[PDB]
Amino acid sequence: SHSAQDFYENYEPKEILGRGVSSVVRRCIHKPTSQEYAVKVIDVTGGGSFSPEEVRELREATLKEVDILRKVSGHPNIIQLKDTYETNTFFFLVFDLMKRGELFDYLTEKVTLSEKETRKIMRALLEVICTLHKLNIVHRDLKPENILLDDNMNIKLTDFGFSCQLEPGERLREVCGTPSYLAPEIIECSMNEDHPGYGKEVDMWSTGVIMYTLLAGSPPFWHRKQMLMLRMIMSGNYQFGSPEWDDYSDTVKDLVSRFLVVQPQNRYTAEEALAHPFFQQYLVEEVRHFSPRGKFKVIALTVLASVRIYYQYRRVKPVTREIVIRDPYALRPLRRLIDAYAFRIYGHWVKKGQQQNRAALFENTPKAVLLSLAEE
Amino acid sequence: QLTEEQIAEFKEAFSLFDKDGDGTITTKELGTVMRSLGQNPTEAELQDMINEVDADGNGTIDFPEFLTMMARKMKDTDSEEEIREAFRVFDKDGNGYISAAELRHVMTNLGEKLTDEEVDEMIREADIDGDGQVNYEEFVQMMT
Amino acid sequence: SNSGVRLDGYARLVQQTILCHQNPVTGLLPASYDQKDAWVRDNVYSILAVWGLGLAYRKNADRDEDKAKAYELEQSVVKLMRGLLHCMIRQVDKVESFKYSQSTKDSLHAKYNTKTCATVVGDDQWGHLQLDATSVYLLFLAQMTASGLHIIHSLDEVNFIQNLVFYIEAAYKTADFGIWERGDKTNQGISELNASSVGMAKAALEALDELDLFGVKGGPQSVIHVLADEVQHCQSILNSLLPRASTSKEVDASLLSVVSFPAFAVEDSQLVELTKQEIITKLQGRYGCCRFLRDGYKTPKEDPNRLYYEPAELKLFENIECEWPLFWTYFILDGVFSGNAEQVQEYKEALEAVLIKGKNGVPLLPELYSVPPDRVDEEYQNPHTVDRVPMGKLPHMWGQSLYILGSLMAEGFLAPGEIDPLNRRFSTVPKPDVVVQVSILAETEEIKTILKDKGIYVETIAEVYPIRVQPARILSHIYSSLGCNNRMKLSGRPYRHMGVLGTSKLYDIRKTIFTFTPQFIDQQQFYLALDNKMIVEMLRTDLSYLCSRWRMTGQPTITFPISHSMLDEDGTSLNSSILAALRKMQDGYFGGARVQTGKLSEFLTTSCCTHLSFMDPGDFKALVLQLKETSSLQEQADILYMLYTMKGPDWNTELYNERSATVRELLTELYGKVGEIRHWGLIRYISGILRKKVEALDEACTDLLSHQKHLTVGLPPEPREKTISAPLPYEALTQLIDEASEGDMSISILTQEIMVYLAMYMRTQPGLFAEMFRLRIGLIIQVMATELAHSLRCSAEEATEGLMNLSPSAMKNLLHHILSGKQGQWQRRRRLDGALNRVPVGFYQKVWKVLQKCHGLSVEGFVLPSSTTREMTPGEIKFSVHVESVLNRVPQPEYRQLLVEAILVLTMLADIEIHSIGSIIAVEKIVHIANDLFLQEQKTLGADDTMLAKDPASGICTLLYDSAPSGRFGTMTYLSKAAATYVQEFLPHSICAMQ
Repeated sequence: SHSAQDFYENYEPKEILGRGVSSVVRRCIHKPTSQEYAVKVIDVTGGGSFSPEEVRELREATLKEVDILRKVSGHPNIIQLKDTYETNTFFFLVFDLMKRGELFDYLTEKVTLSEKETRKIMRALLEVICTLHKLNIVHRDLKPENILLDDNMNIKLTDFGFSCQLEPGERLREVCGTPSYLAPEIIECSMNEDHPGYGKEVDMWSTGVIMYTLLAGSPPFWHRKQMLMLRMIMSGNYQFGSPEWDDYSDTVKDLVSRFLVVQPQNRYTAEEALAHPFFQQYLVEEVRHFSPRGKFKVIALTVLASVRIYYQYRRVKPVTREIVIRDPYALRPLRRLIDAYAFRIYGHWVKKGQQQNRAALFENTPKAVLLSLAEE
Repeated sequence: QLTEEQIAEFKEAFSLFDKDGDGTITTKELGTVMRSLGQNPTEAELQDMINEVDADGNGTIDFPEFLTMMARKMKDTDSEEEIREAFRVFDKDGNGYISAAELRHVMTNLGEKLTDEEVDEMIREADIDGDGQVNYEEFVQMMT
Repeated sequence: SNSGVRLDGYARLVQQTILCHQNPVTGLLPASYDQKDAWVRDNVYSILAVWGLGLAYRKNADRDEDKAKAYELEQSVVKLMRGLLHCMIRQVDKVESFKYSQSTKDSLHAKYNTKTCATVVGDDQWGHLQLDATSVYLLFLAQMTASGLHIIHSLDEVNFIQNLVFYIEAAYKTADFGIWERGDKTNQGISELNASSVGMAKAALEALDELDLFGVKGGPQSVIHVLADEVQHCQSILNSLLPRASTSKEVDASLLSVVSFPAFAVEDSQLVELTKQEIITKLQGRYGCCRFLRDGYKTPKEDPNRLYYEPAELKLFENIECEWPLFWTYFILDGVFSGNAEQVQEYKEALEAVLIKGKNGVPLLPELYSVPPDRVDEEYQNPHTVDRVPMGKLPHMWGQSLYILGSLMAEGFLAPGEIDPLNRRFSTVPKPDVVVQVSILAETEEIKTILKDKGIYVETIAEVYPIRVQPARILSHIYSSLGCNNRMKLSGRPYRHMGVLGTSKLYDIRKTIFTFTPQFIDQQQFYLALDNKMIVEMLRTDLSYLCSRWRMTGQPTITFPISHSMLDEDGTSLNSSILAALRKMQDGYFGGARVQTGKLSEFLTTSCCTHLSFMDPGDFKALVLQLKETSSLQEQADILYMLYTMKGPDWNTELYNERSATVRELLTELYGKVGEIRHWGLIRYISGILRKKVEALDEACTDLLSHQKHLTVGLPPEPREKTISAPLPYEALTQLIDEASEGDMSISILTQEIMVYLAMYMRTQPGLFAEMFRLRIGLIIQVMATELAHSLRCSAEEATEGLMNLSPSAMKNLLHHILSGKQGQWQRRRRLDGALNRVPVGFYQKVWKVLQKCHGLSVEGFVLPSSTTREMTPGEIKFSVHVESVLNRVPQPEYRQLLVEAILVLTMLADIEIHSIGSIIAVEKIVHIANDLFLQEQKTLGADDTMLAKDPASGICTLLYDSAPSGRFGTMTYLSKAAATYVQEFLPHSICAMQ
């Protein structure tokens, strides 16, 4: 808030760490103690290219973001604003440092993730979303690129620029964000002005889409034409591939389906989602009592599991080199290796924006004369 | 969609499977349970089973993995084979019927400290025809 | 006392070891053994022990006898230094010749003679290029002078020393044979750059910054003047190539000297630890360490009586490098220097075991231990296990002197602060930051009024009468008179460009104050200074660079006058970018450094000032008529070019009956009119006729080469294309570019601009050049033209015209877009990848392994035999060059991409099976089989013939190119199936695939 001299004589900048549309992240060191941080330096003159109204609007937006982020401070999983410096030409926002980049790089390098890390990531995201909704604050900017990762697999939300308070009984009627993550309510409101609005709840669909992209490996909805993608999203006809979802439990699929519901009222809430059996765990208890039927059922279940484990082990198949000659995509290791090699070869053409996306790599459609029928 | 009773039953079964409460099945415990019924899988077989069940090479089984395994819908043919194997385990004697003595012996082998009156009450409640034996239809219906 | 006895013993050892062969009169010791020669490096290195002994004696002498001993030792050191200097000063002609151009024929001899200090060999019988020897000699001469040992008597020697400073100041872009006098790794010496020479040269220049050679009784002209840009360039080069000695040697033990006792020139202490650990883990042995991998010196093979090693070092020089305990005796000094004692004890104990006792029972250091000629097979299987025996000469004066000095220092008689009076042991202390001062001046009254209108207060060039300003080329010309002598035939410093580090500081000339503006605001050299955005970018980069190092004393100072070209089109207001930059400069933050503005009057009190003393006084007529009457820049340029080519190289056109107007004068005048219209369609064209050259082009080329990349000038095909694999002089580079560009003219300008942009972008973001090994300017230009044509959907000529009209900022943006990488889609992507041949990061390693399990990889006749696997290593560049040459036979980029994918899938599949094919694999057959399978599968589905088209000259369906890489219908599955079928075709009816 104060004079630039305080910053100048308190923090020593260092080499660059990242770049943005109009801001660059640089490392800084605290003198009175040598602690490392990140500083977001924002130019509010746009290098002298903006008209005064744009500068004023940018300053107002930055101030609103700062004052909204001030209240939420305290949660272990949110970015912490440590210090703030302001001048006529620059803002300096000092934050905790992370170490590694966002989830985009991790997903690109690993292609796809397993359920073990997905469980923890989803638990943390659901807890943060529940806290934010309890504080009557919405985000509307939940994207994989807006999550930071630490050395111990710790993720904290950031990029609260689009967040805004919602007074009770109100209904927002604004359209923002990437088209792929836009809920049906936003599109309906944009097309028709009679829609009441959308709500704290439009922040579930984004979580469901993030889960689907993390698991399957490609976004549920995507197409080369914006109109076709919007129409498909409106229809709501998400489908699971044949040789893609044959090695996943039914609970995960049920949870994903519950998350993505066209009707806003039927959509699962954070508290309801956290109660799903997928997150069920036990530590200790000794108050399990039931009738003889319960004991019989438990013994039968134990015996059945003991019998079934051996059969499940035996259900494996050999390399089947003839099978490889016939069709190599059936085997899981072959598909994994092919995907990894393809991503490594063509991994420099995946970037932010609708023009380029991960779904552009995989081609599950049967390229043939069927491609003639595209749309009306 | 499961229920509270189903979750409690699954937790009780998992606790029974793990003789020493540690939070993991453990290869030694798995081998002990396998040998209790009269099976002797080799160490390589146990390692292969653990690797197949687990999603990584940690070599341990947690509660979520057990819940996922026990929540699968096995259809009919595989379910029929599993139920036949379970009956054969319970049908060690070549008679095709379940008696109180057989159930008591099975519980004792599994490590259950029950009483004769308790087993008699359990068999009486389970039985429908009142002949003291359980048929295939009753066993299949009670499986759910 | 014990100290006296120890000193007497050490003096006796030194007298019996080194001083016994001083060769009076000359003062130069023989170069060991019965060779009868004097190498410069050994003579310099052999005096440190005597110097240290004398220094120790001097402080504790307090007696006549000790006084005499110290005087004698100092006199001996001075005599040796003067004797060495005589040989160098006897060859002034060679230094004068070498000052201009760089060649091995005009280099000082490396092995001088005994009495009469004559030459022993010619200029074509030895490697006469060693920049390290002169550097270390100068460093030790500077160090000794501060101690108090006079070595310079006459003033003429000062001029020779100053000239010699320019002889080594170009060590960061000059190739030398090396310290080992064997060129590169293999024999048949070819000059190549190495880190040791630059590291040793950097230290020498810094020492002589202001050290007078006359002691405390000098005069106005007694100090050697050196620049600062060269030191920073050497530091950057060293940092870039610190891990590796050169581009051919993975690691060399000579780096210890650079990163140890002599000539501390290193930063980022982590690098020191990393290189030390690498050396320890790679070169450490049982009785010493090896110089570098695959050296055959003193081997039971190689036919010692023959030279120019034949290219047959498959395994005849593997794991049998003999030893060199000098690298061991360096470690004790390195450890004992700063803070290490346990390491010192460990290394002393290790060295004591490998010692040999000779006559009188005194220490003696053997040169190397040779492996027995019989026990050779065992070593190949059990390295560093078989015992060795001494071999070669072992009167090693160098190692013996170093060990004696180390032992004496460890004894505690002398402290580290005596050997290095200049305090060179504190190069690892961080420096926090510096503050940059900037002054803004107005060219005329109008500029001042415009600036004051917006609230900026400045002063015109007037009103500062006592201070004056002029360009930097004047300063460069003024510097061409330092150390100039007529009797000795010395021409002084050659002309060279001046960097920011030199212009920033103030100057004094005959009781006057002068300031020189930066060099990048000069519009008389090139047009790069005509763009405001480029000016801002260069200003930001210069500010950051200046704020980074600034290893001088006092704050910097930059003058940035506002010229007439910085105004808008109407000429009534400065451009928006200039105003934004000026506003940002205030408030103490611009670019990446703190900037403080004010007036020169205040800055005068606190700013570095340099005092210069050497400056003190001691029918063509019809065509001409058509040109005069005709208008339009196109016609004017056409007629001027035609006249210049035909008859007007310097002939007077006689256009003006009063003034003799030459063609060159008219062409120069046309620039004034072209610059106002900003027509970038003939400004480049006119520049071609005048043949303007970009300054610092050689520096950019060297920077590009130092990153392990190969350049290339000239469009395809061969033999027009060239290969600049080593640095070349400015004239050589210019003539090579002109020859490659042919008569296109504009191609040379475009190539120079592209090189400048690439060099600029390399420093900031050295991560976009991955997946690339060879840079080709012609291919880049062709790709840019094709991309522009596709974007505009116009003809090739229209695209070329549009590209020629792009401003420098537009060209930079297009280049960045192309580099970043950001039917019709997949085919375009494949073509773009093939044009730049962006191979993965580990293609060569995978290629080498497979070769390890097959007889080769034939590609349309040409075969890459697997025998090359044992003749090379994956890290070497020859294997990569051969692989690229084999892959580049096909002209179609799509075919290249398909072949790369096929090779990768074959490598991935080869792991699963466990067998050796024992046959040559043809990639084209696999590709054709996959294409046929895809065609059959598509036909089975029911696709009509139109979709399944055929290429005109490739035979592959177009849809295959468009097909996505991965997926259940991608090309990877088809390629894998084809490869599996081909492998089965040549397998003994069994696969046994298991993983």
